[PDB]
Amino acid sequence: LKAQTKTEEFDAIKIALASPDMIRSWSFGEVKKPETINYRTFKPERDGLFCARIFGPVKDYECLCGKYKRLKHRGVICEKCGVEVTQTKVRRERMGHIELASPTAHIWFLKSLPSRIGLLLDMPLRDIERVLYFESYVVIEGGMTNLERQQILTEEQYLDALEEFGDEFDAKMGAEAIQALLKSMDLEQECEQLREELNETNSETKRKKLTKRIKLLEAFVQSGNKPEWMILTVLPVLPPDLRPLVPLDGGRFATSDLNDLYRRVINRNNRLKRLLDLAAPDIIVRNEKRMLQEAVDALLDNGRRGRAITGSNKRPLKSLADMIKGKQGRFRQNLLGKRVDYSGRSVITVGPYLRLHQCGLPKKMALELFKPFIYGKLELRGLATTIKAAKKMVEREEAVVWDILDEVIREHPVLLNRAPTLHRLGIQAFEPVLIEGKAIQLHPLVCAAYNADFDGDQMAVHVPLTLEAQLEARALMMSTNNILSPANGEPIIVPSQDVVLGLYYMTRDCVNAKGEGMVLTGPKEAERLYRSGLASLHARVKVRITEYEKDANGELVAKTSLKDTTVGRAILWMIVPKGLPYSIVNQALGKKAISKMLNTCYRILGLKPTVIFADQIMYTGFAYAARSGASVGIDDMVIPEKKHEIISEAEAEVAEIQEQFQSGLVTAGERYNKVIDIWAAANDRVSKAMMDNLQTETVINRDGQEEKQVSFNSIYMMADSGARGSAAQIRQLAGMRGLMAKPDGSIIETPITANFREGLNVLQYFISTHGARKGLADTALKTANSGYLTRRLVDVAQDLVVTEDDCGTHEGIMMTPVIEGGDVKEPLRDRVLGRVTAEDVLKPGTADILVPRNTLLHEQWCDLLEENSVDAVKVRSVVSCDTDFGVCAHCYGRDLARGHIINKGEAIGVIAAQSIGEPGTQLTTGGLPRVADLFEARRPKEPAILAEISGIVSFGKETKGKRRLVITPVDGSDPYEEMIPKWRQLNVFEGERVERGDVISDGPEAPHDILRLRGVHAVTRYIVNEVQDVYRLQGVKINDKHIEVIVRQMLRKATIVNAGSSDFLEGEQVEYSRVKIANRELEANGKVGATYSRDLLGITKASLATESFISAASFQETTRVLTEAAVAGKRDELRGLKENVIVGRLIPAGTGYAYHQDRMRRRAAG
Amino acid sequence: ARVTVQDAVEKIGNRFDLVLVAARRARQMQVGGKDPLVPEENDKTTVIALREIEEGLINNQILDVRERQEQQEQEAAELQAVTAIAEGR
Amino acid sequence: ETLRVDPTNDRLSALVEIYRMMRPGEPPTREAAESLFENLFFSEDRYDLS
Amino acid sequence: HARSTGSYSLVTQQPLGGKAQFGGQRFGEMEVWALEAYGAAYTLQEMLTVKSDDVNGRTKMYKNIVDGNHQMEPGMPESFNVLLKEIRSLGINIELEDE
Amino acid sequence: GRTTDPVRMYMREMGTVELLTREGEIDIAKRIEDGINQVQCSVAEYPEAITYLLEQYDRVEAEEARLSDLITGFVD
Ligand SMILES: [Mg+2]
Ligand SMILES: [Zn+2]
Ligand SMILES: [Zn+2]
Repeated sequence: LKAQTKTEEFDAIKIALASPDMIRSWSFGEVKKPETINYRTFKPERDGLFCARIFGPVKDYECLCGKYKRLKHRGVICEKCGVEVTQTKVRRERMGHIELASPTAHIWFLKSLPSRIGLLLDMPLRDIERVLYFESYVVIEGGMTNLERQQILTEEQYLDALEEFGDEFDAKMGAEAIQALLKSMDLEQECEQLREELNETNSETKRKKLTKRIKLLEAFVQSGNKPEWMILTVLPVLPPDLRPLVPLDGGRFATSDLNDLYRRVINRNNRLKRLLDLAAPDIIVRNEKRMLQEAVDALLDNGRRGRAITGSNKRPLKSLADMIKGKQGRFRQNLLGKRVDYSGRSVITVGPYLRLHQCGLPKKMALELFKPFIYGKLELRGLATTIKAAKKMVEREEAVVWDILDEVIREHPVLLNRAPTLHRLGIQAFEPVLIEGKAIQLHPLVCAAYNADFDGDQMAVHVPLTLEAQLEARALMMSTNNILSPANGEPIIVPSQDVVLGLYYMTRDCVNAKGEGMVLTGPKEAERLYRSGLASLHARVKVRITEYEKDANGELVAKTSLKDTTVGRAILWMIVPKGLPYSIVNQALGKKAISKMLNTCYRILGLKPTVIFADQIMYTGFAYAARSGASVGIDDMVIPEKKHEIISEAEAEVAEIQEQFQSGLVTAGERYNKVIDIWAAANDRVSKAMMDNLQTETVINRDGQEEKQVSFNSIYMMADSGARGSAAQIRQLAGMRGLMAKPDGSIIETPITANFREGLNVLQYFISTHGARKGLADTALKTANSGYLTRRLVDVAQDLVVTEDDCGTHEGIMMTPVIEGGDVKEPLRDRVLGRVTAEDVLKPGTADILVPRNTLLHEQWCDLLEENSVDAVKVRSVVSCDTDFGVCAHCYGRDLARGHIINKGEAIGVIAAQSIGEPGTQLTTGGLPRVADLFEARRPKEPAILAEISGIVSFGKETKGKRRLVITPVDGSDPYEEMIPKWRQLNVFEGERVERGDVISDGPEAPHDILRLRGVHAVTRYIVNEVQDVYRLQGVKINDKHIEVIVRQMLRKATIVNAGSSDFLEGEQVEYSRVKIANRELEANGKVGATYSRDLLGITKASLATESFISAASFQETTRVLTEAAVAGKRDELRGLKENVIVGRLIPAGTGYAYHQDRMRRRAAG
Repeated sequence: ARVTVQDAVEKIGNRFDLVLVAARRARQMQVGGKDPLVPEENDKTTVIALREIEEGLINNQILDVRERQEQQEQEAAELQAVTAIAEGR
Repeated sequence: ETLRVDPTNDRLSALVEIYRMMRPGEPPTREAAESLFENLFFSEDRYDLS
Repeated sequence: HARSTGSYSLVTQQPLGGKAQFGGQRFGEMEVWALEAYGAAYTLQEMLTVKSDDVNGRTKMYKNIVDGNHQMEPGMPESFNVLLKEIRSLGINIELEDE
Repeated sequence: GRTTDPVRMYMREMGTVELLTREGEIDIAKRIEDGINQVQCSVAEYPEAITYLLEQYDRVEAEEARLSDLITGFVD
C-alpha cells in the first residue's frame, strides 16, 4: 500500500542543516531587488522583498496586472506577469531565496559557544574568524611539503611558501577558504586514524579528548549533515505577510525590521556582483565580502557582531533569531500566554445562596459569550429567519432571546479562573446561573481554593465549546468533583469564617440560660423550643436523639438514646446525614473539628452526601452567625489590669542592669543581652496575662453563687473558633506589641510598650514602619520566588504521568512515625495513609495476615493497623517503581480530589509540583531557600564528611593543607586514603572503627554523599524528611508522595562504571540502562551486563535533560538548542507534554492518553 | 443537572475514559443518528449520556458492538449495489 | 606597590594607556590623548559638579 | 468584559480587541498547567487551537457551534506554523516526518 | 589588534597603500595608454574585425540598425 504523499496527519518532526538545493526547493523565485512597493500604486515591485510573482497575489483570487480577476481562473499563471491567482493567504506561506556571490558563514554555527565549524574542523575560533576577515591565509590539503593541513600563514609566509611549493600545496582565505576546509574534510578517514591514535597512547589527557572527538565525528556522520552546509551559498527569504508593509492611519506605513535587514543583504550582494564584473581591486571586493558577511550575520542573528540599528531609529533592529526567541523568557508564545476567544472577566461578589456546583453569571456577559450558540438555537427553533436576522434579534436584545439563553446555559458549564493560578484548583468549572448585574457570584466555600478575597479581586470566565470540553468540565474541572486538596486528603471545601463563627456560636455551652436541664423528645422540638424564645440557643439539656451506624455490612444500624448536649447541638444534628455518630456535633465545633466532620462524612457516606452536607453547613453557618449578632467594640479588647505593673517591674530590671553597667560590673554586650531578655520576658508576661483575663473571666451565676467558664467575648470567640484572628494579633491588640529592629536587624532594647487599643506615639509608629515595609517587600518577593520554584519543578517533572497499572515490585520504603525527640511530631497513620503496602504485615503474632501485600490502605485498614500496635509498614513509593518512563498507579498512592486510587493517565508530576509550590508563599539555615537548596541538591557551605568505607581508621602524614586519613577495612585492601584538611576539628576516633556513612566530622551533609555512601532509600529519606521539616514547621500539609516523585526525577540519571555495551563514564538514563541490562542479562551476550552508579542531579539541572528539542527550545536558551540539535539531525518524536502543547495537538496525559497510546502502539507496528 | 458524576465513574473506572465514552454517546445523540436510552428531562446530550452511564446501559463495549452491527447493516443494503460493481473485472 | 604594577613611565606613556582604555582598538595620537584627557574631567564643557 | 468572536491580530493571528470589542482573556502557562493536572486534553487543545490561534479552526468551529454540533477539526495553530517559516528562513531545515 | 568592525579591517588595509606622487600619476596614466592601445592595435590587425564592421555598416544603411549602435562617433 502506498503510505501516502500529500497531507496526512504527521508525526514527529526533523531538524537539520539545509542544502543550497534544499533551500532552493522552498524558494519559488529569486528576489533580485531591494525595492518593495511602487510608491504610488502600492503594488509590489517585481521582483523584490514584496513581490506578487515570486510570492503571491495582493488580493484574493486576483492577478496583479488585473487581467484575470475571476475566481474561475485559478491555476492560471498570467501571461503578462506570472502570478497564479489563488488566495492571498499564500503570501504568508511561500518562501524565496537569494543567491549569494561569495560564500558566507552562518553566524549561528560560528558563534555558538562550542563553535560548530571550529570544533568540527578541530580549529580554534579566533583562527577561523581571523581567516574570515582576510587577515590571514589558512592551509587546506597541505599535501606533503613543509606544512600542516590546518596551519595558518601570513602574507609574506604565503608568498614564500608559494615560491617554494608551486602546486601540491594549497591555501585560501575568507569564507571560501573555510568552505574549502569543510568540503575537503573526510570524516571516515579521521574516524579510523583517531581510533588507532586512541588505542596507542596511554594518557588521560590524550584519550579523553580523542574519544570525545571521534564520538562527535561519528555522530555528525550519522546525521545527514555534511560540513560545507555550515557555509551559506543560498539565503532563504521569509514570506512577506510574515514581515508586512501594511498601511496605517494618516496614510502612514509601518513594517518589520527584517525588511531593512534583507534589503541591506540584497544591496550589498548585488553590489558585490557588480564589483566582480567591473574587475575591482582586491582591497575593495574584500571589503564588500566582509560587509556582506556582516549583513547576513545581522539578518540571521544580530548582536554577535556590530548590532546594526534600524532606519533613523537608534533601537537595534530585531532579527530572525530574535523573532524566534521572543522575550520575558524563556517564553515561546504557547508558554507565556495566548489570547483566547469565548471568554471574559470581571469583579467578583459573594452569592451565599448558591449551591457549590454553580456560580452567578451576569446576563450581558452570558449573552456576549454564548452568542453563536444563541444564534444557532434561535434559528434552530425558527424564531429567526436566518443567522443574519438572529444577530439583529440579539442586537435588539428582543424579549424572546433571554428564554433561549436560559436553554443554552442549563447543562453547559463555564470555567472560572483567578489571577495567581498555583495549584490545579485555580481553575474550577461551575454551572452558570443568570444574574442581573455586571459582577460574577462565586461560592464562598470555593473562596479557599482560589485564594480569592472579596476586596476587588477579578475572575475570568471561559466557555468549553466542544462537547468533549463540556464533559471534561463536568467530570473533571467541576467544583463538586474536587472537594479535597491534591496536596493532602484533607477537605479544601472547609467552611471559612462567618460560617464557622456561626456553627461555633451555635454549638458552645454557657453555664446557665433559658431551658437549662429540661428534656425534649428530639431535635425538632429543640429548634421549636429555641425559635419561640423559650429556650436559649445554648443551654445544657438532655435530649432523645436517634443516631445511625453503617457498621453492619454495607448496612445502616439505628440506635436512639438520651444525650447530654445543648439545644444548639441538637438543632444542628438535623443537618448531619445518616451514619455519622452524634459525637461529632456534641463538641464546641471549631474550624478544625468542623472540618473533620466533613472529612469523616466523605470517607463514610461518599461524595454526594458530603456535597449537600457542606452546602447545608454553610447555609446554617451564615444564618446562625447573623442571628448571633456578633460584633466588635472598643471594649471588646481587654487590656490586662496588671499590664502597667509588669511594665514597671520589667522597667526596674533595665535600671538595675544599667546601674551595673555604670559600675562596670557588667560589660556592654552582656548588658545588651540582659536588658533584651528582661523585656522579652515582660512581653510574654503581659501576653499570658491578657490571655487568661480575656479567656476565662466570664464569671457567671448558676443556682448557687458562682461558676466560671470560657468567655463569650466576641474577639475571643473569633480567634478561638478559627473564624479569624489569632493569639498573636489579639496580643498586639491588648497587650504590648513586640520588640522592633532597625534596618540592620539589631533588635531595639526598648520594645513598644503600647498597643493598638491604646494610641501609639510618634517614635513607636516610626519604628514599626521598618518592620511593615520589610514585611510587604519580603512577601511580594516570596511570591516571585514561589513562582520560580513551581516553574523549576514542573519543568523537572511534566511528562511523568501514570502509565502502567501495576509494575508489581515488592520494593518500597520503610514507613515509621517521625518520632522527633519529643513525642510524635507526625503520626505513622498520616504517613502510611492512602498508600499501598509493599508487603503483607504481621500481627505481633504471625502467620496472621491482617493486611495482604498490595492493598490500598484506606482509613479503615489504617485504623485496623492502629488497633493492633503495628509500628512499621513498608510502602511502595514512586521513587522505586519498576515501570519505565512514568509511574504505575499501583505504586503511586490513592491521593486525588477523589478518595479512590489514582487513575491511569493522570499526570502526577505536574500536580506534585503544583502541590509543593502553592503553599510556598506561606514559608518564612531554613525557610523557602532551604527548600530550593534541597531540591537543587546543592552541597552546603560547611559540610561534614562520611567514612568512605567501614573499618578501623587512623591519621597519617602532615599539615599540607590536608592531614590524610588512612582507612583500614578488615578483609579488603587498604588503599582508600582520603585527604582531610586538618584545620577543621574532626570527630572520628583515631583508635576506633567507623561504618561507611558515619560522622568523620559534624555539620550538614551533601545529599550526593548520602546517595553514594548510604544509598537511594537513604537519600530519598533525607530529602523528603528535610523539606517536610521546612513545611511542617510552618504548619503546611504536603504528602510525602509529591516530594517523592520530585526525588525520582532528581536521581533520573546514573553514570556507568563497568562495560559490555556502552561507554565508560557516560551519564545516562537509568530507565535506558536498566532496560538494556535487564534485556542484556539474557539473550545477547549470555550476560555482558553493565554496572552503573546512581547520580543525584538537582532539579534545575535535571530539567536540562530532555530528548525533545521543541521542549528544550521553550525554557532553555533557544538559540543554542536549535543549533545543537540541528547538527546532530535530532528527530523529535513529540511524546511529552510541552512539545504537544507547542505544536497544538492533544496532551499525552489526561483524556488524551487514550489517543496517544492508541497511536503510539499503532506506530512502530503493522 | 448532574451535580456529581461519581456513580458514572463507578460504572467504568478510569474517570477519563468515562469522559470519552460519554462524549461518543453524547455525539451519537447531538448530531442525530440516534435517540436517548433514558427519559430526556431537558438534560442536554452531555447529562443524558452521563445518566446513560450511571444506569449501565452505555459503555465502550456496548457502543462498539452497536457500531459493529451497523457496519453490517450497511453491508446488507449495499450487498447488491457493490456486487454490481464487478466492472472491476 | 601600585607603582610596581604600573606598566607606564612618563606622562605621555600614561596618556596613551588612558586613551587606549577609553577608545580602544584604534591607534593613539599625542594630540588625541591630551585632548581626550583634558576634555574628560578638566573641561568647562564636558564636566560640571555644579 | 466579555468576548465571543472579535477582531484578530495580523502578524500572528490571535484575538485582538481593536474596537473596544475586547481581546479575550490571556491563557498563560500556569493556566495551562492547571488544565494539565486535570485530565482535560480537549479543553486545552480547543483553548490554544480553535478558540485562538487556528485561522481555519476558529471559523470551522463557529459554524459547528451554530449548527448545533460540538466538535473541533483543529489542525495546526498559526504560531507554530509561523515558527517553522522563521526557523526555515535560516540555514536550518525543519521538516515534518512520516505520517 | 583587530577589533573587527570591518571599517577597521578596511581602514588599516588601505592605510598601507602609499599616496601617489604627482609624476607617478603620469607614470600610471602612460602605462594605461600603452596597455589599451595594445588591444586596440591587436583588434586593428584582425581581418574579421574589419569585415564585421563593414557588414555592420552595410546593415546600417540597409535600415537594419542605427548609426549610434555602431559608432560612437569617429574622430568627428
Ligand atoms: Mg486580596
Ligand atoms: Zn497579470
Ligand atoms: Zn510502581
